[PDB]
Amino acid sequence: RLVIYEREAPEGTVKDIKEQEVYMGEIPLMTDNGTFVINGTERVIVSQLH
Amino acid sequence: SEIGRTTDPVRMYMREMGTVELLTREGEIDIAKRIEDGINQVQCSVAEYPEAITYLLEQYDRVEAEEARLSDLITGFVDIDPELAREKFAELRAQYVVTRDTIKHATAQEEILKLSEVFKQFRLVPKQFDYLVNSMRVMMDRVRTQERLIMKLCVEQCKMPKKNFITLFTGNETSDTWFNAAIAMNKPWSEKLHDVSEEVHRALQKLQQIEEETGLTIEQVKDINRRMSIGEAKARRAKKEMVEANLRLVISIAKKYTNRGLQFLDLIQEGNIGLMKAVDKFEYRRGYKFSTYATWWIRQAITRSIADQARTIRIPVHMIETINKLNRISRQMLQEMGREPTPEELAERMLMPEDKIRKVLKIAKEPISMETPIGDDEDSHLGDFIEDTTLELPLDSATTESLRAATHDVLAGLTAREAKVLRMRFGIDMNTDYTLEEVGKQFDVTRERIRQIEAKALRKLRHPSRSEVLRSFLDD
Amino acid sequence: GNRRIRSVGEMAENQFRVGLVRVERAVKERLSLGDLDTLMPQDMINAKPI
Amino acid sequence: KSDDVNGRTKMYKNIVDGNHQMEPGMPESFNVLLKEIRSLGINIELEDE
Amino acid sequence: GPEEITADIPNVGEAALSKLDESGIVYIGAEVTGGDILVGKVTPKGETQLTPEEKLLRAIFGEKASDVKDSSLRVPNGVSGTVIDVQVFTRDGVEKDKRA
DNA sequence: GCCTTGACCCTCCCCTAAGGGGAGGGTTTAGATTGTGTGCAGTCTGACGCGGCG
Repeated sequence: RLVIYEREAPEGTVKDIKEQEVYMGEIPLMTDNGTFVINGTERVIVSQLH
Repeated sequence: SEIGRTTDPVRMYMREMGTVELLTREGEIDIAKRIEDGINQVQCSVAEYPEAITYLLEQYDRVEAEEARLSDLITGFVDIDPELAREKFAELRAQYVVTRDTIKHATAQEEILKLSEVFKQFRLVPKQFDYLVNSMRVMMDRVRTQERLIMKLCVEQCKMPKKNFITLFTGNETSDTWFNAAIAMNKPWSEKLHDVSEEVHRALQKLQQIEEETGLTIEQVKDINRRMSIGEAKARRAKKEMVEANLRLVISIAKKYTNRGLQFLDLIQEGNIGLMKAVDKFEYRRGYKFSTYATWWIRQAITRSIADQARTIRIPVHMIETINKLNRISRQMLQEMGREPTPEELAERMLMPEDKIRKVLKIAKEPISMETPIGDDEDSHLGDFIEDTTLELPLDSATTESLRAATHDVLAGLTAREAKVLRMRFGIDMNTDYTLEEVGKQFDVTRERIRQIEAKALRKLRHPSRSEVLRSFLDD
Repeated sequence: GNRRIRSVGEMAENQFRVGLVRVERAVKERLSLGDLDTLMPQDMINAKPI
Repeated sequence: KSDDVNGRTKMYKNIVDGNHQMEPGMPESFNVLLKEIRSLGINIELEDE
Repeated sequence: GPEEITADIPNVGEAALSKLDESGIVYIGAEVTGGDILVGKVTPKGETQLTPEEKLLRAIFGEKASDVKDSSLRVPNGVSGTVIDVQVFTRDGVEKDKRA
């Protein structure tokens, strides 16, 4: 939601809101067994002991 | 003091760059006024030499019949349409001609100065004014180089006093009247150069043309040129103060280009070159701020240097712009479709054919380092997997040697003439192969007889008696 | 008790937040420009860094 | 066996001719080394006396 | 020029193209061994720059030089298996062969 | 058989008229904008050269 406040008010109320759906990226989905298919091959994201 | 504390040249540059404070709207104006007064002083010092004004009026009468246009000769007037220039050129010609005849000597300093101040009115295009000042530099530097070849030979002879060799050399300008006074001391040094007293003539008698080609005295020319030097050092010191005050603007613009192939100081230096161009081109009489005009030149220089030197394999600016346009069209089509577009539809939103866009997509890729770790290891790199494909296989070399041996064998089993024309027709154990006419002329025989000989020798070699060794060197 | 497990759903979230700040700098840069009354939010969002 | 470029094809041809003799030259990586030390400001040189 | 998947390969007999279909790709179920051509492919080349000895060799026996070189996919040596699957991925604008 | 001879023949390169198409290069562009911006690191152990105190 791109919300536009006008210039001079003690409140800074809205002129308008332009609300819409943007596409930001694809998220690799995990399969039923805990793997990811990334560039065709199944991969495992190993947990980290830090 | 922070001197000696860091290694970063970015920090050193920012540190020495921040010691110059920003200018106000009024500071830019009087720095620009200092620049224009320096250039005006250079021009009013040029006006003392007449042939520059003669060349300029030559240019104007060339504009009269349109060998050129005065839009390329003058950018405007200060107290471009071609009617006011007629008035100013006429009043300047009426000044030059009324100065030409009045030569005396105190009266000669009224008309030259009023012509200087009335020639001040012309604010020329940079090309003509630069031509005039460089012409005067060439005149004065050839006059000056014979002036110091006069002393070059005097050092060629012996020990060189010239503390008082200058005493009456000033003003005579026609003859050796100053030269005779040197032997009048009769110290041994005053001997030497005097037996070169004849060889010196064509130097100071080449003055015989130039003092008749310039009209004014030697120090008059030298001192209007030193006034030109003072004016251009004033205009150059004022340009340096406008560049040094606006380097923060360059960093401000350059921080938006930081990861497109060039490093931050590379971008800053290219933008600094653009800023120096902007200082050269800025006009304060337009009422705009220096930032408004200078941003154009700074951005131009930075984007041009990114197109020039950001890539290993340089792409030209037209293809760089096609790649940039393709990239933002791909961004729009990826946002509006949630999916990376294919070259087919990427060629329908663009105006371009699909086979053009396919090669544009194949054209924009940066080389991989051969120190790239393969396996993300540190023991094997990409350069370890790349093969020399120009190497001949040792079985191919051994096949080549065996084939040389086999053709040597079969050519030994022919007549000496036929084997010679067959080793000459092809390049066998020669550095070049020959044509029928060359083989024939070397034999003093025709082309067609040599053709017959080599065709017959080939038919002989076609027989399986002579062919089974060579047929082994062929494949399916 | 001093060493902690960080798994795919947390490492992926950290990298997504990295991409989100990489797009946040460009969105803050675009909003500072005066093109502000005719643009939709999907014109200032770049899906490629994320 | 590895880097002598002219010597390894000669060795192949010598093996094929039944002559088990090598004519060894300079390894090519030593020439690469010499050219890389000279690409520093350093004059490294074989004293050919 | 473009490389071409084809069964028409230079310097390769009819015996080595026995288990390739008309598109130059091996049949499914073919028992292959090391060196067998799986997908026949030729790369266009040029400027062969014949040595004078092999130039005479081709002058005697009149055999033309190939404008293409055999760039085929072969079974790795020592590997002997059965072709159980063949997938052909063709670009848009390229015409699919009979096998695809 | 060796050697000419006149007639043919090949490819390859450049030319046609009136520009089309494109590549690759220059140039300016005037509201005003004036200091970057990232990390990352759980090595240890020698060993050398140096500011700084005594």
